[PDB]
Amino acid sequence: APTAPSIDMYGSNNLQFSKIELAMETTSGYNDMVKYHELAKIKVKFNQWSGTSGDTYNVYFDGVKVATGAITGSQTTASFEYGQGGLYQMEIEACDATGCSKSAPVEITIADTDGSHLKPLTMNVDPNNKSYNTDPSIVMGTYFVEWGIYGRDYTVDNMPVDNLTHILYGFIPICGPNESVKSVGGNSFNALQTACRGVNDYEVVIHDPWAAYQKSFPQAGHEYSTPIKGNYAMLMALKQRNPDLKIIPSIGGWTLSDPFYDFVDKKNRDTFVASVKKFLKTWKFYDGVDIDWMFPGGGGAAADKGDPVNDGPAYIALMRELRVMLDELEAETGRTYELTSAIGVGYDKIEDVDYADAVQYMDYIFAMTYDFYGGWNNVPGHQTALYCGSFMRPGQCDGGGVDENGEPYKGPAYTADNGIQLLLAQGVPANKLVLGTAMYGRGWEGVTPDTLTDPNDPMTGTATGKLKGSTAQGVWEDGVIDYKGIKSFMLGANNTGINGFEYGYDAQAEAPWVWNRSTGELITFDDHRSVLAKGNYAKSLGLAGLFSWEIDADNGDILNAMHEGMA
Ligand SMILES: CC(=O)N[C@@H]1[C@@H](O)[C@H](O[C@@H]2O[C@H](CO)[C@@H](O[C@@H]3O[C@H](CO)[C@@H](O[C@@H]4O[C@H](CO)[C@@H](O[C@@H]5O[C@H](CO)[C@@H](O[C@@H]6O[C@H](CO)[C@@H](O)[C@H](O)[C@H]6NC(C)=O)[C@H](O)[C@H]5NC(C)=O)[C@H](O)[C@H]4NC(C)=O)[C@H](O)[C@H]3NC(C)=O)[C@H](O)[C@H]2NC(C)=O)[C@@H](CO)O[C@H]1O
Repeated sequence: APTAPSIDMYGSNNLQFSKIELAMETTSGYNDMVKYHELAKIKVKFNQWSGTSGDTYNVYFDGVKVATGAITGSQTTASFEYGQGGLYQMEIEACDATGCSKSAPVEITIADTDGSHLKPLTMNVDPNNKSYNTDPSIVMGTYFVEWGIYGRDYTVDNMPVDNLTHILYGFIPICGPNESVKSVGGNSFNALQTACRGVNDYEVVIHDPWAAYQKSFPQAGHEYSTPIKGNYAMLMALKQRNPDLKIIPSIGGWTLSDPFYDFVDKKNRDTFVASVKKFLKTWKFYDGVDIDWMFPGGGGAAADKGDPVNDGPAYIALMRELRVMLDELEAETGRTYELTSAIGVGYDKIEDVDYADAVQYMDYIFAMTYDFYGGWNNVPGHQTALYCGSFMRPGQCDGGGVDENGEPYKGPAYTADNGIQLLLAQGVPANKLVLGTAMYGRGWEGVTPDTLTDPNDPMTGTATGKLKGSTAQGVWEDGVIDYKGIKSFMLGANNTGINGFEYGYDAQAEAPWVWNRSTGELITFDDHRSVLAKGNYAKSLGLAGLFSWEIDADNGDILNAMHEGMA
């Protein structure tokens, strides 16, 4: 019977260990900042200053032996490796020929990126978000944006998680050609160059490591010694609260799509696919991958890129190859991984891909049924309408008609139904299509009554420019405004219209607007009525469900209407 081991807390790093090393006080290349280990190196020191020390020690985690070795004096260091994250009751046992003596149990922490070491996240959700009993098989998705923690002041704990099945995290960049990033400003290109130092072209990185894993959030109990912080640690804690929730990294987006055009070369796809596998092993809270390429065939941020012959086949091959890779992860982990993509729904984007071929490898297509009209020009229209609006010309809807100059339309009008129908026409199953809802408006100014051909329809007018305003009103970029801003500053309590704005609805299109006759300010968006129509439409067609961009811009009204529409 030797003296029972006494744990040296200071010599054992306060029993805090981690499978991941993350730089917290510096910024450099991704591979320099992030180091993942399949096995955590555990080092525990114990003391036996009185009595006999014995010959042998045994280390137990919840009664199960994880280590053993020799005792050669009053003080002993137990060094071993362990690969499962979590919290364990550790006891250390000292043995000789006459018996064994155990230490009192103490908790050891082994951090991993599945959040297994973390307590479920405490939520701080706007109570305007209601509770629903929506069928869990129905997709209810949204995008959470990395940069939303700054000016937008929208954090992971703000998300109405119980009203979501899928959280898509925007955006993960790909190292390589990224000239489109420069349009963002705010030093975004430089930040990407820094992340990509020591990273091969066509491999993924984290754009903003401060937001991702460095920033200390007090609502998540982050402190100096916390091995993982930022959005990622909060998403890990969220997975602990909501284990059935799917959190998926979205690769690309409008400004980060440039590298995709080089996927015509399989070697570049190979590099990318391998990088994603590494990324999903490193960040275990993620449940698959979302590919947001805008767009195969061109028409995206980079005017000089797009290959209508080869992009579609590359996209299909990418999905096939990603699915093979995800199958490997499934075999290695016993988990189920999802493969998704957000796609343009303009006829001229859909036609460049055989989605029937692509979708056989995929769980969901997030149909981006918004941005049909906007401040990029001075032509008003419904940005996210289900159907063709009253403002449209004879035969414009189907595309068989003629425009103002007598020129034929080149394809069906930009509407949600036109896009969905085109996808179904390719042979895409309805139950893999997710319909897009807008949590923001697009807007113009100078659409004054004198510009209108139909005096009661501002969609028949002409603009002088983009909607302007302050970030207080949800205008983060000219021509774009948060739904919650529209509600607070244009709609008011009961859609009455405030501050010079009147409310209108196109029952043919299923699309709302607000219009200020004096300023000519006009905003197209989704509201309770239009979202109800989208939900009713989705269940009628047997679609997979609904998704939205972006949750920080909602006040609860849009996601509520999403659930009520699917009820
Ligand atoms: C039918 C048809 O074909 N119509 C065409 C139409 O499609 C075209 O318009 C484009 O449509 C597509 C959809 O098909 C849009 O792309 C998708 O939809 C959403 C919403 O539109 C996209 O969301 C944008 O995402 C970008 C990133 O890609 C966001 O950019 C961010 O901007 C903010 C500033 O607001 C930056 O914040 C700064 O961040 C730094 C830190 O980095 C911080 O320090 C600063 O404080 C902070 N500043 C501020 C002011 O907050 C941020 O860095 C940056 N992020 C990045 C990574 O670049 C942008 O805000 C989002 N816009 C809106 C609106 O929310 C999304 O990319 C994409 N979704 C998916 C799922 O992929 C596309 O946006 C749209 N383009 C345009 C130009 O509007 C049009 C025009 O070509 O043609 C029609 O024919």
